[PDB]
Amino acid sequence: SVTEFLKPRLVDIEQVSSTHAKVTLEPLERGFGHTLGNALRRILLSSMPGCAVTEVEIDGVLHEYSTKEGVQEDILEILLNLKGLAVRVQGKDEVILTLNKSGIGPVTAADITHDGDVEIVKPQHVICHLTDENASISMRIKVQRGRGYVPASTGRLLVDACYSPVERIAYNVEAARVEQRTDLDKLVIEMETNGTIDPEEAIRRAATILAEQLEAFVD
Amino acid sequence: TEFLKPRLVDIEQVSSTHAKVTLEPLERGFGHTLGNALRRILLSSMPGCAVTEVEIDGVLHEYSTKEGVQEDILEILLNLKGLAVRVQGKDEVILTLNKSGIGPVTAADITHDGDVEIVKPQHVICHLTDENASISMRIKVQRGRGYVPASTRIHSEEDERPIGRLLVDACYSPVERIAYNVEAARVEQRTDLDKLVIEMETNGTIDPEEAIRRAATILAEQLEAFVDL
Amino acid sequence: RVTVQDAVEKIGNRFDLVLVAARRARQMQVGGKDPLVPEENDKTTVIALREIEEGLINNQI
Amino acid sequence: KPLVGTGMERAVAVDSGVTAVAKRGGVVQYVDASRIVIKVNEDEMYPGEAGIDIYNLTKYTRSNQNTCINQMPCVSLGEPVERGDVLADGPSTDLGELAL
Amino acid sequence: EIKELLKLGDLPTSGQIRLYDGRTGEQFERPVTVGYMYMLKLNHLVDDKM
Amino acid sequence: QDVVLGLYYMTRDCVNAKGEGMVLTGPKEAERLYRSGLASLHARVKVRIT
Amino acid sequence: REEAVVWDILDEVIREHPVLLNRAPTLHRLGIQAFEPVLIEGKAIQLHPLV
Repeated sequence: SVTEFLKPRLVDIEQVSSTHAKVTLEPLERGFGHTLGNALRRILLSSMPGCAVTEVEIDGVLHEYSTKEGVQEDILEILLNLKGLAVRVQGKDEVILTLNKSGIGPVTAADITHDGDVEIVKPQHVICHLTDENASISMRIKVQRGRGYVPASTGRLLVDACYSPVERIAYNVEAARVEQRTDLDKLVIEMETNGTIDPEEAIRRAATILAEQLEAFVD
Repeated sequence: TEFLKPRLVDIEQVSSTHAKVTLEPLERGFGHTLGNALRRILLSSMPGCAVTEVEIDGVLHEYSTKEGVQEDILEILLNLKGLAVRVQGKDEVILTLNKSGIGPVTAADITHDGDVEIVKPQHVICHLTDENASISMRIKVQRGRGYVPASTRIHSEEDERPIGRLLVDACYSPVERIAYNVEAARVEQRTDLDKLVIEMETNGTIDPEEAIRRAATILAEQLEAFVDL
Repeated sequence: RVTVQDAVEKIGNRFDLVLVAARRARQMQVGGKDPLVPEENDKTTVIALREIEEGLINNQI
Repeated sequence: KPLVGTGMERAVAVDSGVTAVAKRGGVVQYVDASRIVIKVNEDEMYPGEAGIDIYNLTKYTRSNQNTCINQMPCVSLGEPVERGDVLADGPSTDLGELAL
Repeated sequence: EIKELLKLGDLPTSGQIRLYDGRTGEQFERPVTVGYMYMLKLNHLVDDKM
Repeated sequence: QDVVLGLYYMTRDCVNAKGEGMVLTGPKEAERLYRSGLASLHARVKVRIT
Repeated sequence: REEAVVWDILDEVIREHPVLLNRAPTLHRLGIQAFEPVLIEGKAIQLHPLV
């Protein structure tokens, strides 16, 4: 007993989407449902590494303040919508991609100059809509490697970086029991993620990050 | 990817009971994440060592009284519940105690051993108050973890204990409060390296140089289920 | 599942839903029939309410 | 003890008669949480008497409402006491203050 | 005079203290009152009624 | 009463706040912004909504 | 004897058997209501806050 605390097994992957899953553990010792649920939360939401769009250069603009015509939604929205694009960068710190399109209709991330060195993991992401017989737009999009979520605090247009792929993570603890006690915790972790990584593996990455800290103490 | 990993660079046993320990350096957030995880683990899950039964020579139940002693037998049990000791490689031990003559009775009166070590000799069990007075008793100690109330314990023993034993509630967990704090420190000519300080108050049976590693171990193995998925 | 309103959409008198749910649950518990809905080892109480969801019960049956 | 009170506790606990109160002044001769016994001083003794006031305390006993009522000493051997000092706490008292 | 006593202790005279939640170590927003109320167990305890 | 206290507190606007005035693509990153402590809950913002 | 099986049986008996809770006095129909029970270690009846 004295050093053989109860260990969970995954009760389910409980998967409802490729984007979101409800990985549940049972039993955990009393109170550990927070001690791990939140600990992995704080890892997952803020200290997972990854790659994201970081800066934009649409043709001839000094500030997204300038609502250049030919596009339906103004540049403040194109700027955030380009933050919406999930991307994978292989082996590099920062990479610039180019995008252009022409003709009346939408623009999509599928229209980017796909290097193959970089994967746009969701091509069908609409970027904007075009609004004249002569409508075409061309831009450089910078993608960068980094960690967590970094706000707009630091012709280029700066934007917040979504390096962590976790769109949301949440967790609960709840009653679970065995044949003789009910003071034990279940843990439900729910998370939703941008498609760069599947969640039942993102958590295995995160559990590793946390485990690596302990490696200098564990006997 | 640039993660600096911690080492437990320093410790200060400020008292025979209280100590500080520091883990350094840490990245963003990990000062908080470990800072709270280890506090919550240290409070729940450090193993320790408690009195668990007491047999006193002439008493019959908790509510009685002994001639020539200043406490109801009950307040003797409330006193022994707080007594704390190390035991060396044992799941339990029995301590004999004897005293006679007027004055205090204190843990220093227990029949000492090499394999038991008491954190505070002056913790007081009762007073004797008559010239011929005595008490003799067999305090049984057990190892364990968390807290186990005697009412559930005897319901877990399932044989019928003899008349004239007393039972006490078990409170093994040896740490009474834990605090954590995070701050920046000089390493590599750079900022946002957290020196985590954890500082702790204990019953005196354990030293942080074990305790923080044991807590980290518990965490590290509980966490296996999330990488083994 | 618990709120029976979608069964009341089908038995538009709410009293008849108790008389019909009881009758059908008795055909299961007592009459020895078994459900046309997939059972999950629910009580007949719930099975009969889940038999209204398949849209295949009224007091003709 | 309540940490914040009104100073009426020093009266309710004594006048309610449930703390055992020193009938005459003297010195504590013996104590054992069942008896307390006081060597009364000759300035308040009656001349033919032994001169010794025992107080056999009531120990664990049912109240009319089934709560226990064990009195406990507050004195120490050889301690002086004066007429009307609390010798022994009642239920719900300590050092003679009310303490619910 | 309460403030004066709290100043004689080394205590915060606002009476309030910042607290953290032991489920996460997050700080609570704004301090909260902390101090030593007196509380009585009443004779209506539950196993006598269940 | 406590539920409505919480919802009142959650939905006020405080004219000074941490992270005030930025533009977000949805509630989920609103929550990431709150939970990481980057924006205060009653801070003013613009969001895309659906 | 309260043997180790009985709870796994109980948690099958009860598994969805509504139980009726009412205070007294019970002025109006909303004063008796039914709830699905879930088991508890203590001795109090855990009621839902809004109700």
